[PDB]
Amino acid sequence: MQLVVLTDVVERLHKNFESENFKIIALQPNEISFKYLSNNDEDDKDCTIKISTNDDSIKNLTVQLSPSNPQHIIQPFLDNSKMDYHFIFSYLQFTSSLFKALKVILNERGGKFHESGSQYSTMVNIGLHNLNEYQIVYYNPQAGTKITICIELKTVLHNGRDKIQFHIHFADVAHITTKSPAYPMMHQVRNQVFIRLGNGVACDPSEIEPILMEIHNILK
Amino acid sequence: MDSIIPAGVKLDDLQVILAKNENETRDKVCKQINEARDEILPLRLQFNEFIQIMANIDQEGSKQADRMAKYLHIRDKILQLNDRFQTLSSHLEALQPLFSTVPEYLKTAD
Amino acid sequence: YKNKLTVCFDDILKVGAEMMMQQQGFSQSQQKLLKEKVKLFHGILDDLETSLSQSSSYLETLTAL
Amino acid sequence: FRKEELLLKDLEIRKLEISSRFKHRQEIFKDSPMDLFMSTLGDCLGIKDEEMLTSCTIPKAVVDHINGSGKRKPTKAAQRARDQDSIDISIKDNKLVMKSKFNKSNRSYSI
Amino acid sequence: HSLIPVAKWFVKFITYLTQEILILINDPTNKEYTLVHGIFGAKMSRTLILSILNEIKKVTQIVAKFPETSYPILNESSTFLKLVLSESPVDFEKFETFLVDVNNKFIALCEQQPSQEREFSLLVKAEIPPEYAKVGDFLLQYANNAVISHANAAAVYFADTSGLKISNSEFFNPEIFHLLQPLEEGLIIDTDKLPIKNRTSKSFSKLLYDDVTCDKLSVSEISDGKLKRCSRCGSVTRAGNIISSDKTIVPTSIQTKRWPTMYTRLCICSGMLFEMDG
Repeated sequence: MQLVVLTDVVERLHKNFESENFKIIALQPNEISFKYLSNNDEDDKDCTIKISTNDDSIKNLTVQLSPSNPQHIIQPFLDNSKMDYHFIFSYLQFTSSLFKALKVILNERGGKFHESGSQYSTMVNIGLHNLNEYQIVYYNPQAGTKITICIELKTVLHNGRDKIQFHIHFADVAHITTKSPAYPMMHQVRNQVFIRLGNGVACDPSEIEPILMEIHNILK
Repeated sequence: MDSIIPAGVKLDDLQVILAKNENETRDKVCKQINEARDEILPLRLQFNEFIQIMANIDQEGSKQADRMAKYLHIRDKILQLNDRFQTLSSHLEALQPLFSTVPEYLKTAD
Repeated sequence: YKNKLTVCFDDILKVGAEMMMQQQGFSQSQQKLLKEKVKLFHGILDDLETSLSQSSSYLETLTAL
Repeated sequence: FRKEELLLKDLEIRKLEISSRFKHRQEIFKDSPMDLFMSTLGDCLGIKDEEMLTSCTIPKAVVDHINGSGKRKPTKAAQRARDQDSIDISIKDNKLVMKSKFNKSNRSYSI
Repeated sequence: HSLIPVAKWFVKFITYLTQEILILINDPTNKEYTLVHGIFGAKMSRTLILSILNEIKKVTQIVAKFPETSYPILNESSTFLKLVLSESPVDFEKFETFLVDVNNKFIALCEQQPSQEREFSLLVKAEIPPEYAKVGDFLLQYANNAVISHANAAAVYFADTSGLKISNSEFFNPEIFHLLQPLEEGLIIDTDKLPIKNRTSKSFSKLLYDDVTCDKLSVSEISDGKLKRCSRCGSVTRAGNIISSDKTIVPTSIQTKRWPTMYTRLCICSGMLFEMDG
């Protein structure tokens, strides 16, 4: 029964995770160690799935994520929410590129001593509300300024069909006037970016990772 | 409860006091900040659960006693919400003397 | 921050007070008021968490130094 | 066609009763947002005031004055005021009483 | 009261065209969204909506001038009519000036160069001839600053305008929305060749929304067999029949002959309406 349910899970994943980075590292009766991201390490499991089997099927499929994997910040929300496993896999495949982009962003600041006295006053950390949105705010204690970038999952009607796209935009609170000392960089981002309707930027996940770096190119 | 850090004492005197006693107060404040960090998340989780309950009020209701049970449950929920607010207020006021040195240090370093 | 957490949970009931007053459909103004109230509650919770982390880190660095 | 006339009259009486109800409620329990919320929500459900529970205790001065049966006699002006109001209001043992004056049946307030 | 469900589709319609304005600005080379050009190009439609907005103002002014006073409980329908106009995501006055300015600009262009095919193009072709490529650029640039400046840009883009029943793909069920036989066999199809689940008129179309009063169809109205289908456009409507008490202002057994009785035998597209088989 354990093997049959594992085979069913693997078949469903193959149906839902058709990507060139999908691979299984270690197979265990009680846990799953498979790699679906672009992590170079062979034995590092990007996603860990614990197997809790019952007389007929798996009781619960708990998703565990490696600390090196940037996706570990969503672990408590996955743990406390009993959502469909297929839906969880769909969300993971839909947001893997976003996770890679934010991994690059956080590793830019997380680099070790490069023998440069460029002690930047801006620190990048991830703000979290729920599974529907992921938020990034730039902490500057020296200048006393904030740079909030919210990424929500909003549905938009497209050719008689509703689609979900990443809504990368500045919050409605960001009605920053020209008088702010840090306003130059928000204004530059607005001028050079603001599918753009003036405030929001809806993007295809297959194309979020270059455009976010285009936003991050100004940031870096 | 216990006032390890006296009120009105200067920062340097607190440094001298902290330098000794083998860091029992350091252990206590580390435990307090750890439990505050481990309490931050469950408050968010249960608050989202309360929002979900409020939004789904028009579902799974067919008997009047069901409303009695559900609304007694929610009133109890906000009961432990106010209790937890009081507990976190106590936690922050316990660390209030410790945080009181930060404004003085910042203004002296200015 | 002590007053903000008290008023925010008092205001979310205050924001709803007019919502069930008409109940005693839904107005879009009240719905967006509730949305901004809950999102600001989450934001101030995150800000307080960040402030606590920064204060803690200052604590260890000053104790070490 | 007296049926529709009495339905509409009952609806108007209900709306004015609800108006007096919330204008009195917002001031009697102004200090407790919890109590106001739970009271108005239970009355939206249709719960009699004698069954629901209160977390806080109200002062006894308002109870003594609203009835006047104590040492201080009720004011004749207060008598006229309570006559002109559409709802008979009184508190018995830290709990008020609410009863419809036109329909004695179990008027369900549920939505 | 019965006009309220119609007004919901009336507001839901004007939002769809305004939504396409924002989309077309970013990518003007998309040929799949050329329908937006023809709608504004139609000359009587701009006047027709203005007349609708005129009588809407007249009705509201008359209702304000002559409100219901004997029974306050009956004022809900009158009050709701005022509320739905004010609570609309886009102001009607700003949208009223939008179509008015288009008419004047499209009249002076006729005097600049005489042409009669443009009248056909703006009404039927829903396209602009290549010789008038400069005219197409004017619609994209001017529409952004005219009305959108007074509305919420973020809200209209994400607004739920789906279910308008405009395209044919969302009229018939997806099982049968395809060619079934080769052109050699002809265009008319015998019923016996249809799929077993698709051999009845009930499975031909989406029986979810109404087409005359623009109201949602409940389970009771679906199952009573008193609804009608148009043999021409596939529309489904329960017009010409007494409405249930739950759809009235107050639940009652009084039977009232409502305006749907105009379309008892003739559909909206001049087609015939027949009792839907169960």
